[PDB]
Amino acid sequence: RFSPYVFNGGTILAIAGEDFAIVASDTRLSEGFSIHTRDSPKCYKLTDKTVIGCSGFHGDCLTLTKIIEARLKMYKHSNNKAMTTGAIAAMLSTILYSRRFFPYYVYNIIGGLDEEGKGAVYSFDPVGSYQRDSFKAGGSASAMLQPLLDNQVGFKNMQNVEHVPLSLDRAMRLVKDVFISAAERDVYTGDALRICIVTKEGIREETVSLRKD
Amino acid sequence: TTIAGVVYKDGIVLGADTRATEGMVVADKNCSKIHFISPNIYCCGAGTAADTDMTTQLISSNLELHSLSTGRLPRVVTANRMLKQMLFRYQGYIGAALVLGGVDVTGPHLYSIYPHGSTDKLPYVTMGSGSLAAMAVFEDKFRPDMEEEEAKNLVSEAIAAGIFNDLGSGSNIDLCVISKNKLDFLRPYTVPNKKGTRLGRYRCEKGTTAVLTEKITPLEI
Amino acid sequence: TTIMAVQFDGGVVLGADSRTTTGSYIANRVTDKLTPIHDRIFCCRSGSAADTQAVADAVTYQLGFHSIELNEPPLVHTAASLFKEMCYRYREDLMAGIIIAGWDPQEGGQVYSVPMGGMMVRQSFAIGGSGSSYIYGYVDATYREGMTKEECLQFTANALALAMERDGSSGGVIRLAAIAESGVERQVLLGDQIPKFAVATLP
Amino acid sequence: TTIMAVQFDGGVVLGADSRTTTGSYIANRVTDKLTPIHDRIFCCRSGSAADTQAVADAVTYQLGFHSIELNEPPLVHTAASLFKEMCYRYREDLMAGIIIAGWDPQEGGQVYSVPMGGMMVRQSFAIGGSGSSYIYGYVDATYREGMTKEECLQFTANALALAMERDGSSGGVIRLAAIAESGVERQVLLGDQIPKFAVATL
Amino acid sequence: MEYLIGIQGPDYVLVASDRVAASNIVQMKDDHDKMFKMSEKILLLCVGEAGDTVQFAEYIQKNVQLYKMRNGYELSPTAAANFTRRNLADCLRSRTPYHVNLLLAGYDEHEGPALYYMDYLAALAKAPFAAHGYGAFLTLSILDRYYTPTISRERAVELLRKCLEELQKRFILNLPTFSVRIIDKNGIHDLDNISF
Amino acid sequence: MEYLIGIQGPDYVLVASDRVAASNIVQMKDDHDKMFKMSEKILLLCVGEAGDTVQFAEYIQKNVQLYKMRNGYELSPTAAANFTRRNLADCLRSRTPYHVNLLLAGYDEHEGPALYYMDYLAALAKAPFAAHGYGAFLTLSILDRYYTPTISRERAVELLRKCLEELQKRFILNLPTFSVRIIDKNGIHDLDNISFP
Amino acid sequence: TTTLAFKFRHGVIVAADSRATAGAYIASQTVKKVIEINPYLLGTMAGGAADCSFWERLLARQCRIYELRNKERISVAAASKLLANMVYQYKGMGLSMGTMICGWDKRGPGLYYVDSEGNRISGATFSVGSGSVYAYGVMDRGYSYDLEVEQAYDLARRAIYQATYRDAYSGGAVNLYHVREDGWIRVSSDNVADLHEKYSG
Amino acid sequence: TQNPMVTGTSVLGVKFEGGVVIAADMLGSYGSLARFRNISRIMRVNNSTMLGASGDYADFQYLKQVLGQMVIDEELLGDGHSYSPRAIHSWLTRAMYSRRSKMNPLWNTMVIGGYADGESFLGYVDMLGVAYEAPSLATGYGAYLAQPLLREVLEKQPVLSQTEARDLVERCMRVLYYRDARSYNRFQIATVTEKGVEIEGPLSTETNWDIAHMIS
Amino acid sequence: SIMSYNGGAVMAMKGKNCVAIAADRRFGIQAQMVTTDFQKIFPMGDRLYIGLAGLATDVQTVAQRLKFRLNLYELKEGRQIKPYTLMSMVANLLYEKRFGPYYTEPVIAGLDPKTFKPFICSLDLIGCPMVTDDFVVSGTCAEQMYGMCESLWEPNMDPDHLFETISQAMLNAVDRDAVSGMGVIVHIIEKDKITTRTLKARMD
Ligand SMILES: CC(C)C[C@@H](C=O)NC(=O)[C@H](CC(C)C)NC(=O)[C@H](CC(C)C)NC(=O)OCc1ccccc1
Ligand SMILES: CC(C)C[C@@H](C=O)NC(=O)[C@H](CC(C)C)NC(=O)[C@H](CC(C)C)NC(=O)OCc1ccccc1
Ligand SMILES: CC(C)C[C@@H](C=O)NC(=O)[C@H](CC(C)C)NC(=O)[C@H](CC(C)C)NC(=O)OCc1ccccc1
Ligand SMILES: CC(C)C[C@@H](C=O)NC(=O)[C@H](CC(C)C)NC(=O)[C@H](CC(C)C)NC(=O)OCc1ccccc1
Repeated sequence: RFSPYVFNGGTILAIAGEDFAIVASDTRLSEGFSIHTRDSPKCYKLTDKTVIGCSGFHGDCLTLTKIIEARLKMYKHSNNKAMTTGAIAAMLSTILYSRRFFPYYVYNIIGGLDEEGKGAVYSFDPVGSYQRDSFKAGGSASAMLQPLLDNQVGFKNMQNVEHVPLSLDRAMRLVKDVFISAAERDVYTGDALRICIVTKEGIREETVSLRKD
Repeated sequence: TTIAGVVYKDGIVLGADTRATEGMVVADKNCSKIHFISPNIYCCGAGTAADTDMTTQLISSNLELHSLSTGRLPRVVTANRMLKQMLFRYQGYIGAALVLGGVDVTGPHLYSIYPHGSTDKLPYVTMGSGSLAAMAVFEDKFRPDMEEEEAKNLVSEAIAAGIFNDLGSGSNIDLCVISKNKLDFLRPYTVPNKKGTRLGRYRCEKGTTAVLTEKITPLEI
Repeated sequence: TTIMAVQFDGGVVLGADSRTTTGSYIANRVTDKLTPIHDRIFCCRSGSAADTQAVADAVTYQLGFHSIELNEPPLVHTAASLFKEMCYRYREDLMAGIIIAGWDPQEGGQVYSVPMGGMMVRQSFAIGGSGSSYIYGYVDATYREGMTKEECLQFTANALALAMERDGSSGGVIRLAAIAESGVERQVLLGDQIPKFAVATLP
Repeated sequence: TTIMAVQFDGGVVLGADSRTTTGSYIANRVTDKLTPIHDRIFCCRSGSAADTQAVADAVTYQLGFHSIELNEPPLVHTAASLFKEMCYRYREDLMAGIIIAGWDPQEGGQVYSVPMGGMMVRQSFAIGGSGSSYIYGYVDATYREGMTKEECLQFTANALALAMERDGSSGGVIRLAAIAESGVERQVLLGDQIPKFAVATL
Repeated sequence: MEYLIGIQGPDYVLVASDRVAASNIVQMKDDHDKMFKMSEKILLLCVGEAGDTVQFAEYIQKNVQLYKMRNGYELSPTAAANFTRRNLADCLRSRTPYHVNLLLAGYDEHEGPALYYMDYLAALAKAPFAAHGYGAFLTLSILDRYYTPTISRERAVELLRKCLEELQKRFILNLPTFSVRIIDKNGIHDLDNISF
Repeated sequence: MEYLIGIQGPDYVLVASDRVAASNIVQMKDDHDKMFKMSEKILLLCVGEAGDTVQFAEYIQKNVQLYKMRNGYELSPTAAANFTRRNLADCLRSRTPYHVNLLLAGYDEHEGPALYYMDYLAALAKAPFAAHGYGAFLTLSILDRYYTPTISRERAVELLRKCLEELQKRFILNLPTFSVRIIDKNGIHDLDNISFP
Repeated sequence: TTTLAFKFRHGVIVAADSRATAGAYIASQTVKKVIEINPYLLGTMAGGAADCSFWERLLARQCRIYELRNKERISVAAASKLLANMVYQYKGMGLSMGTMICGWDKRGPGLYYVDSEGNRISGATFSVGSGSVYAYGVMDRGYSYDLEVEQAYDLARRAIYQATYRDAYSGGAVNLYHVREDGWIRVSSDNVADLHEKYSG
Repeated sequence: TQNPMVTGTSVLGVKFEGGVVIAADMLGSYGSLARFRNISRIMRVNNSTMLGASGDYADFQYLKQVLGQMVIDEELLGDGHSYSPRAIHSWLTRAMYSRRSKMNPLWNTMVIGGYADGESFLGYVDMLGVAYEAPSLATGYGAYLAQPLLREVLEKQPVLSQTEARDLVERCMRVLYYRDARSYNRFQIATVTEKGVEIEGPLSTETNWDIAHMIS
Repeated sequence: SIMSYNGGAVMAMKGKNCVAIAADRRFGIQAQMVTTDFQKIFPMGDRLYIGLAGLATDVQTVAQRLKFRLNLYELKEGRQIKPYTLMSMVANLLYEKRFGPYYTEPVIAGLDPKTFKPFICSLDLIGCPMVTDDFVVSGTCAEQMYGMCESLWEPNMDPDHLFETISQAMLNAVDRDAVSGMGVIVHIIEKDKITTRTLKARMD
């Protein structure tokens, strides 16, 4: 009769560095074989030091983001402090699990600076399980995006390679290049890439353009 | 897949996108969906790709044998009757949606053939996932007896609407212009979208990959 | 799809709409549902487009061989009987409903309706397809015996117009053909020509 | 079941067939599908008999209390609005399509059709039920603005008669009611009285 | 799958249970005890769906132990069986139904030895001997052929061994060791496990 | 449910099979032999659906025997495995498909010992050691841990006994007796059955 | 997922693989499948990652409240029963959780297996997960109560490695924890790739 | 509404400098049948915003009743505050998602167009609760047919005049009439500008059937 | 899916005058690895090779059936098959079973017999032939391979560079697929010589 879920597409990537956290997403919202809009960013700025990326059913994403924003205000009033990136991750795991019987269809990657100031990337399954990872990719193109990050940021399967700490310039170049490659082979990924960089000074958003085909 | 065709004053213009998709992944970025049925007749193919290639190739071979026997240029109706009759017996199991356009002694003719074997002869036809998007361009801007250049522009716009507004269609626009005196197969007629430059070059160096065993067998030339 | 045939003295008038739809999308807005099986015999096609076109082509070939062999103009009943035989034999396989109307020297204008299931009936007026249900009352009340060729042409157009307005599947242009000893005259009615009935006006 | 209501200047004409059928068995061959919600407001009922009877009984109780409290004749729109709320609220639990036709002093004779699903629309003429599909073309072609009550009675009778012949579910006697400021007059047409259209031959 | 057997002699009730707890294809434990000591003279043997057996049996054990604390006297074996049957029957039509097949063995000073058989459908039957599990089909006949109302406790152990020996030779499942206990006027007495 | 294992060493193939035949909850036979001798130096061990196992193996056995009679020389183990794979795969899409898991063991004088694993779907893989049935899941890990390509025939029996001992300890099903045979230059040799009781 | 635990003379050894897989995609190779409920108690996670994580974290919260309320640490038997009771309430609702609660308490070294089905059992040796069958055989063949600590550590590493080689859903690194009377100690985290070179060499 | 009954077809929205225009056909269809042909599928929520819905008409009538009541209540307060087009859009997304979560969806797809604070707003709300804002929007078959035409013109000229937007809507409405089976010739165009919301009806589209003679 | 039952990954890349084909070596019934030495790449014409991924039975059957046809073609024609012709022959074999298909997706890497021009091609289960100027990937880890190849591939790569690029893409992509892996074998096809190398891969 009626199906409660739809796949709106989209891919989200988060990369963590010693002084920076990069959360990036495509701007294409799609239903079936059609594009609803080419300007929907899937990256949302939860706090000064944190950004969340959401991909999956759009209705769940909008509901989850509004609930997370509301919960952040409630915590700030009670604890008189902003929620930390790790605390946001633990709260999100509980909220996602609360709907275990009727799951929120969203893949969430939380990227932000930690209390020490190092970049933290936390990746969540739809039901709620989360793990801290140096780099993670989510959404329709997660399968295409991740192996390149493992090879380049990870230096996996590479011998006689100097391991050099990731730099913002290299990380930006990698985020843009993996997304152009995904646009070539993913129908739901394309139009534009929004890159939000979390640094001690603040969060800065940059937009690059992917294929409109 | 967006495949479309129009009949201009002196002939037929047939257009198609070059994107073949397996699941949601793009399998091919340069697929020729316009096939040769005969020197004067060409068919645009949408639906299961293997079914479309085989259906056009069998009909093209049958027309070639028929043309050698007749000693005359093939007529488009013969291709439509052969294509419709073959598709009907398969009962829609062979999923080939085909736009067949050609110019014969009788004149310029365009037909749309469906997998169940239904055929419609029309001035302009669109087939595939982006067919509705292409039809909207054709309804909005189609005039009978259009000139060849105007026809090429309109069919390209219809194919482009499918590429941009349909996830299934994409990559490039290929146009075949068929007229009594001239046939032009233009591939790619236009390249609407291209991949961005690679900002950082991985350039994996020699010795990066560890090899457990190596065997070199010389081949004499 | 609305298809209608009305018999007049010495002739038959055949009418149909022009819409072919896959779901709620119109693939063809100008489809011809009247097919010439022979010189003075035509069929209106309803149901699957592929099934109707295939059956019509087979009957045209069979009736053509039959006429050449007998060296005589074909009979409308013979054309209807060939359609009934194919339709009944493959009734499960084919979703096709056809109305066969034509002129024979022996029986003049005859309209035969072969509904799905391959049954053949000769009727003074025959209507078929999705829109037929909406016009059943209009056809019964309006039809008057002794209608002239012009009166039958008006009757068929007015009925098809009503069905096309109330039916999603029926639509586009009204195609009309009149068959008599002289020959077949075909007309297309579109836009202003299509009969217009006032809509209710209570905002 | 075929139910038809037409609005003439100064009032409304209501009509219905008399057949209630369980499967191919006609459980009641003389049923009254036209029922009085109030003195000048009536409802034509189509769909499940139990659902139509239950909603009609509840709305008559609801409308009557409202009229007594307001000390005013009830508006035809209010009867339709009360019917619309019941059908929309229980659209999953009910299979009832109804027509509300009545006369009120403020807006005159009015016909409101509440189709299944709880939509409410005001129509100059309304036809409902399985028999309605057969007469849709006739009602559109025959209807003329400015029809008198007598013309409206004939129009409703002719349309119901055509639907009854075509529909197996529809049939039986034709029940016609005319509502105006003067009052409600109900007539039943049976046998030869029912309008006859010649059958085709040869 | 899991095997339970009981033999009621003139002055005693002898009960044996397979000691294997198993996952889908692998035996997780070979020392499992499926016998729950409800009271000094009452043993409940429970087999059935995972989880349901431990939860239901423990609930009955706690209630029987509560009766002793509250009244200072133990429930009769007949009363304990009836309390179990009522609880299982109430759960049968409840949203939570326990799939438990049980044997209750007990000694009452007034009524002597008693053995009760209850299926998942909570039908209670007093029996001279009864068994549960797929192996019960193979062993019920051996008990039927050699059981005598006046059988001695030593002979009953021999008869039980014959049924266990039959399971090893014909049963498809591996049930290497069995837990043997005897209930008497003196009380429940553990007996050496029969092992193969 | 039925168990087959093959261990291959430098000059020999050691094969063992469960000896139990069972219907429903009862083991009807404890002496069943699942090993069919295709030729003097080839054994095919078959586990699978009832009837299908005997029909497929007997047909392959008789065809292999016909090759010796018609040509005067027996097939190589590799040729026999390829002949079984072709026949099973041909029957897979046919109206009657055989649900048979087969292990083929043989010694060829020219190419030495061979062990072949074939699934019901008909995939043939040459393996140093292989097992079939639910028992394989517990047994294969022991073989991977203790198998060396140069293992002696005496050590191979020690490995086989360890694998079967685990089955007694962890397998839910009772498989008391296992038939053991070896193939070498001399030919197929029966070895004493390993019975845990 | 392969997780194994055995009780020996010097304590309880808990071992685990590090692979989390969505379908055939290997989403994670660094997952920690052993949760530290308290300085003396550990919990093993197998089955759905979220189900085990939420329920074991809930048990950890209950265990801390027990310690604060009663001023004494929870027993391994009590913690195992508490997890069994909570999962049982949701029985038949699709939770998939296989867990081993391993700890040292007043009674001594303790190992219990708790399942979403509701099984709660205590044994010297237990293995849970897709690769449990492979781990069980290697562990069973080389396991002895008198094994020395170094010999015990090797058995746990070998059993996880052989299980990873055979099982697609098992892989990553072998996380080793040893429960001792003083408390649990993390022992070693070894990639199966590094282990493969050592064992094969 | 597990099963829809009388339903409406595509609703088209285009944003122009100084306002938004939404167009809808005036027909509600029970399956194939064109049961009610004079119904209005466009509603004026307040002077700032207007709403158009495609899907069950009964659900739309309930939502119009709830939305109309809310606007009447705020007007009574006289605070000087008003519901902005975005606020009405956010309320609709919350309402649609809540009904979807209860597995009782309102079977409607709605376009919200409003002009407030000198900025034009066009929004889309689905039965599932999927919601977004775009320069041009179309529902049902409009997304497949009209949206490609609207998007192409918008890319060539990002900012459109009111006359250009009115022409684009009429051309797209003609395409739907030609290729949508459930479409109807009579249609209404609603415009929201600084002055307010104006609904124009019943407009009709001239259609060309010349291709009928062309086929041979 | 039926394809995921036995698993498998095959890919081919094109170099300046060389082609390379690589495949995972794991044979598994489902979650269990039966063998790590399975062959998915089969020599067809000395400088022409076909890699087949899918059901292991189908991979073996199509290779055996294709060789039967190719061996007959070479004997009757008197010439080694051209790489394009092999694609046409395999497509005909797959289409013959269109209604009940062999569950294998073939990738062909070869050098033209006379010109020595690089050729790479991929086909679907029902015989659709796709020819590419860069790389063709088939298997359970196809999306992962496409991502690695699109970023790593560069035009006119020398044979040593082609080997490094195909290896890095295959190793990292099989790392992200549970049912593919247990070693990778890479063949570099050059007119002068064939270099076959087995890479060091994680076994898990
Ligand atoms: C125009 C054709 C050349 C292909 C075109 C369709 O219009 N685009 C496509 O994406 C086709 C058609 C499909 C959507 C029905 N989709 C596909 O998935 C492929 C195309 C690759 C082989 C290159 N066609 C195909 O037959 O492979 C998948 C498949 C396998 C078995 C049965 C049916 C379909
Ligand atoms: C003269 C008439 C018989 C032609 C016309 C009028 O009825 N045909 C029709 O209206 C019928 C409608 C009916 C099947 C409910 N439509 C048709 O027969 C077919 C629809 C297909 C789904 C089989 N029309 C059509 O254009 O088919 C295109 C197609 C064919 C196969 C797959 C997908 C799409
Ligand atoms: C008074 C009229 C509103 C009744 C008229 C309307 O069409 N006929 C009906 O309502 C139904 C048929 C209808 C469901 C299509 N006809 C009937 O004869 C009966 C009522 C008799 C049992 C007393 N309705 C009926 O279907 O049986 C009762 C029932 C009701 C709902 C579900 C299943 C069974
Ligand atoms: C933390 C441990 C308890 C996880 C451990 C236990 O088995 N290892 C595992 O492999 C478990 C078992 C699962 C395949 C049934 N894996 C998992 O739980 C993985 C979690 C990843 C998506 C992050 N699968 C899962 O939870 O599904 C969530 C999901 C739902 C829809 C789409 C994609 C992913």
